[PDB]
Amino acid sequence: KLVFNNNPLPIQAMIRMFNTNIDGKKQIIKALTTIRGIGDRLSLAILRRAKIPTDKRAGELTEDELNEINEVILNPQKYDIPEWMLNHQNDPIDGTTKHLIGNQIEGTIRLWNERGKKIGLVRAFRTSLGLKVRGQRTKSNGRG
Amino acid sequence: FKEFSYKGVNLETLTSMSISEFKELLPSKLRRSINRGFSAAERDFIKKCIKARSENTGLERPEQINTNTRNLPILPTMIGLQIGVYSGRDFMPMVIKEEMLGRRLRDYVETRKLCTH
Amino acid sequence: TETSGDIKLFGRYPYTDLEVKDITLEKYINVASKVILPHTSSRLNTKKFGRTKIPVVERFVNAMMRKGRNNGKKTLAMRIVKDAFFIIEGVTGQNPIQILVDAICNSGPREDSARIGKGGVMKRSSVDVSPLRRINIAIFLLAKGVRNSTFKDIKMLPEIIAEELINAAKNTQSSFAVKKKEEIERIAKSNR
Amino acid sequence: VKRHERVEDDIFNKIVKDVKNMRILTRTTLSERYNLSLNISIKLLRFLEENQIIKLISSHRGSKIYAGSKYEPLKV
Amino acid sequence: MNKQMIKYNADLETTFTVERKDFGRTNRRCRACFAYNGVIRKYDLMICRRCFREYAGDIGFKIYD
Amino acid sequence: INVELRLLCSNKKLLSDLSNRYYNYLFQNSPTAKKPRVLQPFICDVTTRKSPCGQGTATWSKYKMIIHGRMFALQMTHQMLKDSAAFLQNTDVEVRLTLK
Amino acid sequence: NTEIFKVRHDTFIPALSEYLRTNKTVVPIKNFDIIKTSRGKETSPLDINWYYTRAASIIRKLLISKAKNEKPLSIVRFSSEYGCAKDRGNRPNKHVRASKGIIIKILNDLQEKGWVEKKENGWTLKKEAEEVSKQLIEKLIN
RNA sequence: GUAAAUGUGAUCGAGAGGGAAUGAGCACUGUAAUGUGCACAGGAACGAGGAAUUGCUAGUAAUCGUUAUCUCAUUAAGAAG
Ligand SMILES: [K+]
Ligand SMILES: [Mg+2]
Ligand SMILES: [Mg+2]
Ligand SMILES: [Mg+2]
Ligand SMILES: [Zn+2]
Repeated sequence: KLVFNNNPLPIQAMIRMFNTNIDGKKQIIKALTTIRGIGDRLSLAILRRAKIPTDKRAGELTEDELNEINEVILNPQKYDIPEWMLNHQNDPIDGTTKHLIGNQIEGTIRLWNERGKKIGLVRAFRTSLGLKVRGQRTKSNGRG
Repeated sequence: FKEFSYKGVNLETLTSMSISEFKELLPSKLRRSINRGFSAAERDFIKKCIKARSENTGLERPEQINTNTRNLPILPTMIGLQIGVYSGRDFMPMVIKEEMLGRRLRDYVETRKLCTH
Repeated sequence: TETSGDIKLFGRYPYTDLEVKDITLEKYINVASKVILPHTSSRLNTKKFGRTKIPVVERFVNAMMRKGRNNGKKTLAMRIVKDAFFIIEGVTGQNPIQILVDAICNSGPREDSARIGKGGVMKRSSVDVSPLRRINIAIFLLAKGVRNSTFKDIKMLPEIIAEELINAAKNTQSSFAVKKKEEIERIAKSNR
Repeated sequence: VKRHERVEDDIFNKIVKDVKNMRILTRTTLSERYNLSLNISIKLLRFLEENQIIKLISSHRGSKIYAGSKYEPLKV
Repeated sequence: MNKQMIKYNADLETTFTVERKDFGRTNRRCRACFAYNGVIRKYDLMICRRCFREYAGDIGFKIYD
Repeated sequence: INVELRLLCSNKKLLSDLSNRYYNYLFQNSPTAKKPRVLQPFICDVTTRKSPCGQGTATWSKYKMIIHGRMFALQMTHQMLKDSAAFLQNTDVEVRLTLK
Repeated sequence: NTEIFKVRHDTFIPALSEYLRTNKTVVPIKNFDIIKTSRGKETSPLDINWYYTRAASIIRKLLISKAKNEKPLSIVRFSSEYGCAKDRGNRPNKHVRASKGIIIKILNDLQEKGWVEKKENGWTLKKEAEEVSKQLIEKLIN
């Protein structure tokens, strides 16, 4: 009898990367947009340096494929992803550039805003009260 | 505990750098202001700061320096000084602490009182 | 390319031996005018019964350029109906054109409700529809049924066109257009 | 229940038996009769049209229509 | 007039001169009435929309259509 | 030999009269005479609100000034150019010359 | 004769693309796998070989320009040809040009292979680039 | 900065629709950024709108872009074409 020979592999329901859960049925691109700090654009960048076919689903990936992606997230600058692609450029505290993942984002924004408030930076005071800081008009819109 | 740092540089080195060198650290819009050269007003303000840091000794505070140079970025030469910035009505006093580097003097003073209905 | 013969609709369909099969409708349904593609710019709208001389499948594609966002997209409408005719010709086994004709015949309500009272309060009553209005409403209902059916459903739009038109031609309860024709006629009778 | 991302052997077997005697068939039928997603109704349908089990009758833009063993067209 | 300003470099010792560009309302006053608002600048007129309509027929403009 | 004479004018009746007068002069000398070429008119325009304040329905007016023009290209000897140029004065029409 | 018009564009652009890649006549820009073609585009191209489809379509623009005897093509002209409608949030969409850097690199690659000659007011074809196209078409239509 | 809807092929599959508040940056105009452009992150309401209410009869309505038009150093989600 004939056989299909074009079927996906036996698939797992969901998997863990980053203290984050990824739906195994979801195709790798929109699936890596679950981890904070991996947007659409950067998700495609990582996958083509780890060299994984974009059309596989997240639950088909081996441990090996998940290590390849895990390695590229901890150190993008090793696999020729240039610094203008990354979250945190010319860090005031370190001089360096780095890519913040998961809960590091909120923690870094907090420690930053808190420092400005300790010394009375007007920009940090407004964000704490729920006000706007990019010059937007606050009379007509943005109520409640 | 570690020394204060701005974009990689220690306060010891930073307080010794020329304005020309410090310019390689600052944000883009602040760099463009230093590239386009200082006004005659700004030069007097800066020369007074350099004089003051030199002149002051012991435990007594130096006198306040007043300015209407609102857009000037803060420089490592006016650290520890008391400076009055014009608010459109009065010279609002402040002390220039290390953490203010990379910002303009207008960023630390309100020209408009906060509203509570 | 495909043919060097006589004019057929989409270069595929016979364009002959067509019967209306309701004498009340005869003069108002153009299945004469041989056209290769359901598109014409013929400027008949500026006339007294000129919108009754436009060919049948033309009137039927115009009905699709709706829901606001699709205004003016007449190529898209032709693409859609082309496919529907393939589905229907297959399913039914007869010229898609006779399915379309019979859909119209069944789907027009014959009696309607209207205000008659002039010299006082306006009291509703039954009234009898003209040939022309009867067919105008048939197209309207067939279109409205299709549009709303497809909105947030996984099925393809050309397929929904084939579902409705077969059923309508066969006068089945299954058609949205046929049901609503029953409703209008029942209310008309209630106010008789 | 949600849709599926495989055509397992026993669904595959019975689809071959079901595709004969059907007339026009389309992406939706495989995905609304059986439990397959649109992304696996395309791949199976394309496979059967290489195997000569079905035949394609339209492919205009993305709108794509097929026929099975008891199709028969009009005649002049 | 093209006014000039002195500016000091980062050394606060060397000086250079830069020119102020003529822009904004300050030099585009209405040639009939000195107004700063509603000045038509096209075809090298420099006349306000109020003054234009009383003089238009003397200049040679007409409403054809 | 050749001359091209541009008659330029922001009044139509004048340009029509002066060109008819010059055409008559050409045909009276008979050097194989011809009509002028009617040029694309230059049209400068301004659009402004009618009211001197904000009140009322905003009503707008378009003023346009039309500079008509006519070209004669012609064959003459240098004396006839020098002598005929006495015709080209005391006109509201502006007159310009080209030569090769 | 104007030999190019005898075949369909969606068969010609894919056809030449293979002849380019199998001879490496054009070399990808650094980071071609993650760069976008314009600031108007939403994401980088779906085909990894997009750089070669650009090279294949650039020589087509030049063949038809030569066929109609137009003035030579400039870097600005090509940038407006490949342009698109940029998305701007809460504002109408607006027409924006393609990025020049890709186009400059392709034209400099083609110069080194002797396929494109720089004129004072634009770029132009050369005999080898014409004859490659000629010999392709003569098989492709048959 | 010299159209866009649009035409063919692929793709995606029922919040991969949507881009609001916000982060550290990279440039431009300017006497001065507070204004504008760009890249990366982030991802709010909204699943077709109560009582009411506004235009429009044919190359019209609605859709789609564009202004060597006006404002204009730099700024259009405005008018006038
Ligand atoms: K509002
Ligand atoms: Mg969008
Ligand atoms: Mg989106
Ligand atoms: Mg206004
Ligand atoms: Zn005036």
